[PDB]
Amino acid sequence: AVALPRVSGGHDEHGHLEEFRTDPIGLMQRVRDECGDVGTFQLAGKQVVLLSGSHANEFFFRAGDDDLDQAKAYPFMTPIFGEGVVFDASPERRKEMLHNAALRGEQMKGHAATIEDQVRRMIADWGEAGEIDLLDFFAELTIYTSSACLIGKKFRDQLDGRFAKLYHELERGTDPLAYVDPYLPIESFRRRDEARNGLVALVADIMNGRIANPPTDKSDRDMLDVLIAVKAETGTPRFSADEITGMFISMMFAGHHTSSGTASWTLIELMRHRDAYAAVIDELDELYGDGRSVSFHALRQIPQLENVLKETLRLHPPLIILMRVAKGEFEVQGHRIHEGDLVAASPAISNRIPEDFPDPHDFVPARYEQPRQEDLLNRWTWIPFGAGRHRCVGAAFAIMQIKAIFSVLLREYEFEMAQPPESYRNDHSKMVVQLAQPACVRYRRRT
Ligand code: HEM
Ligand SMILES: OC(Cn1cncn1)(Cn1cncn1)c1ccc(F)cc1F
Repeated sequence: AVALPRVSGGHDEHGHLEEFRTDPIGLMQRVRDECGDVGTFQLAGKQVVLLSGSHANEFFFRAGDDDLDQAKAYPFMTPIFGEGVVFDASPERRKEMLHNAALRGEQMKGHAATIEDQVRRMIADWGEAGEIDLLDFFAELTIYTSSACLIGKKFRDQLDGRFAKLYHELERGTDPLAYVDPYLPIESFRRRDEARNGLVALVADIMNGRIANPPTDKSDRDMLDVLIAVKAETGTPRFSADEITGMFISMMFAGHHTSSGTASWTLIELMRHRDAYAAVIDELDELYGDGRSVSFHALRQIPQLENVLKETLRLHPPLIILMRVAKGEFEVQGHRIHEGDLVAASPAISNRIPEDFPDPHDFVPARYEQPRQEDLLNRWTWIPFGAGRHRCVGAAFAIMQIKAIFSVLLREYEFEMAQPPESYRNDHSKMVVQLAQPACVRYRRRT
């Protein structure tokens, strides 16, 4: 059996795993530099076939589910999701876990208004001036937007900062060792299980409260009210607090850390490039000069802000690696992929291929304007949202959310970096990328 190209290093206890934890991007870049479109690296006991370049990526995203499986490519997601969603009906995968029902187009306008309200509640006590930490702020804000939009305003209204803190701990229990076993006796895996337990308790607390004093309107009952009333065969409540919480956690995940970090970086890039920031301000002031609401404009064109978003997403994709499990043997550029092999594509690396994106390390929102339109011409390499079969179905909502949040923030306050521009960075120590702290920013009301 012929060996596939293998990148240098990887002599630590778990091969390349250790380096993947400290510098996954640098590692993946060295794979392409040394190996080309098809290279590999060892992740503990599993070999990862990393595909880069337009041709290999295409094969990767167009592959059928019968060929490249996404189902077991993220073992680190198993302990978070927990016992399969509340409804046992075949693969609820993305169907229920991330039902497009939530992001349905009929409710889109509604969501924008919900998002507007969440931002205002979040900056309600800002006053004329002060400071914030982007991770704390955006991580909390997105817990509110995701819960209010994906579950119900009623439910969100009963949440506070504690839910965000614990949910964060949940997200941090995704160390790469999860590819060895997501249940190893790791400290972060223990803190993860303890966090999930804390979440179940907060929900159980809410369930009780709602049972002691139900709604004075059989109209204002949310999803939780419904699940609480579901009775088993003998009259007993059918769902426990753990079951309900596990489903709520599963649904919110999709609307949390990817939006959270993306909101943080969008602002960061705006501050780093005051000219783009100035263009966005002008555009928003002029655009909202028609008197229409944020729920109106978030669902419509805001070009400058959108190109700043697309560029933020190219340089800082939330998911730096995408995974699949090969369910058969395939040939890609003369290299053989075997059943069981882990197959990956990297938005982090692909989004910066020099030949596809002139000056890949520069912030150039113009890339997406009339001329170049580099996102649409590099359909297999511009991949912040993935591509093909598993293309992010929440893209439209994610973008609407960014338009909504910044339509409120940039028109009410001005932002300045409170630390060196280069000090802002991501923590890539976990499979779930998070913005690193400190990430301090100053604000002052606009005149
Ligand atoms: C700007 C923030 C977001 C980014 C960068 C992002 C990125 C991505 C990426 C790269 C994938 C591909 C995963 C893979 O190929 O294995 C994906 C998939 C997905 N995303 Fe997002 N996403 C974002 C927001 C959202 C939101 C807000 C939702 C809905 C709550 C959502 C729902 C989904 C779903 C359901 C999939 C699975 C698609 C499939 O497997 O067919 N995403 N996303
Ligand atoms: O793709 C994710 C899972 N994931 C893989 N690597 C890191 N996180 C995240 N995500 C992507 N967009 C939004 N959330 C996902 C996909 C579908 C889903 F229903 C939940 C879920 F967490």
